[PDB]
Order: sequence, then structure tokens, then C-alpha cells
Amino acid sequence: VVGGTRAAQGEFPFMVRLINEENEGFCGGALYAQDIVLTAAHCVSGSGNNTSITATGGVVDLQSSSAVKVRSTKVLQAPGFTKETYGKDWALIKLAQPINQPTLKIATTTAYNQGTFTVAGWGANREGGSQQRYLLKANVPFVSDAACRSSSSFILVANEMICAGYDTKQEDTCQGDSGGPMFRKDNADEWVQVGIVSWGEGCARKGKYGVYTEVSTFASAIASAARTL
Ligand code: NA
Repeated sequence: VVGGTRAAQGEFPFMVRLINEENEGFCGGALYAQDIVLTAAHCVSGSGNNTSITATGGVVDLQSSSAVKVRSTKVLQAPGFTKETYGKDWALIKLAQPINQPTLKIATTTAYNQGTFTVAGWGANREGGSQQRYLLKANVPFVSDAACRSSSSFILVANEMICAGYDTKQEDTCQGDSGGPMFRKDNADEWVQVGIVSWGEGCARKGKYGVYTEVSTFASAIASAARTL
């Protein structure tokens, strides 16, 4: 997370750090349920059963004695996600144990798709940099479809993707943050999830933004997939 500060311990406790000893991969995630994690489609390989992935939770410090490590049991990747565009970039992961921490509610409408979103993960703070040890937090403004459209050299898919961050300011999610939730407060003072960190042109680039899977568009399709897991 480029130019972020430190998450206080327990601040966003629905946070997960994901490591896929199968595809050799490091993502973020959120506890949709206490044993189901919401994350990026591209952070995983296929759908089906998978004993391979290790979600760590409860700590903001990836090392503390206290983390809870739990192995995946089965993985559900959005059918129709295309690696070719990171389009429809969402996936669920079931856990073997459940994690007793507080979970993150998801937007089931678009009501909350404006203004300032909070983002977090353990990804790199410099583009090209190492993964972190302590969970970092940062703020990023909503960027319109239009504004984002123009600025991007890859193609941006209307309701599936939503944009956020700054023109020039050194504050953006970065390599290793994928799968972490983009979220913000709702009218009833609760965090709601609007994004999954998906991709961007580099990290915090001049004239470049951050792209996020638009939870609201898939919330339906998601809600329905957990219930089979
Ligand atoms: Na920027």
C-alpha cells in the first residue's frame, strides 16, 4: 500500500492475509463469513476443493504469536473471470476452521459507490517493492467511469469495475494487495464493501488510478455462491 500509515491492531479485523502455496501467491482478503473469505479471482487458479491456501487473521502484524492460520478447504472462482482482462475479478475461499473475528458486510446496491473509500493490505508500499509485515491503511477517492476510462491504457469494464485514488498523490494499493476489500462507512455507521483490489497500471502512477472489482454488481452472484459452500 503506497504511502499508507499503520492499521491499529483490531481496527479492520475482517482483514485476511492470504498465501497460496499452490500458485505461489500473496493476496489480501475479507471474511465474508467467519470461515469464508472474499478475495480476487486472479489470486487463485481454478474452482473446486483446495487444501493449499493459508489465511492468516486477527493480527495486523504478520508475525505475532497470535495470528490465526487456517487452511482452505474449497475455492470458488467467479466463473467467467478472464485472466485476459481481470474482468469479473472475485472469488470465495472456504476455511477449515472458522475465524472468530468480525466480518465485513457487502454492498448489494450501488448506493455507496461515491466519495472516500478506505483500503488496506500487506502489499508493497513502493512500486516494485517488498511486501509489508504490518497491515497498512490508506484513503482513496471515488474516480468516475469516464475519468478513469480515458486515463487507462487497458480496457475498463462498465459495471464490473470501479476506480479509485489520485492523479499524482503517492497513495494507492499496490502489488500484493489484490483481494483485500475496498470499503467505507454506510449510513448506519458500519463499514460496507464496495471493492476488491484488482489491478492498476503500476502503483500510484502519475495519471494512473487503481481498479477494483465492483462488489455491488456481483454481490448478488456472490451471496448465492457462499450458500453452497
Ligand atoms: Na496517482
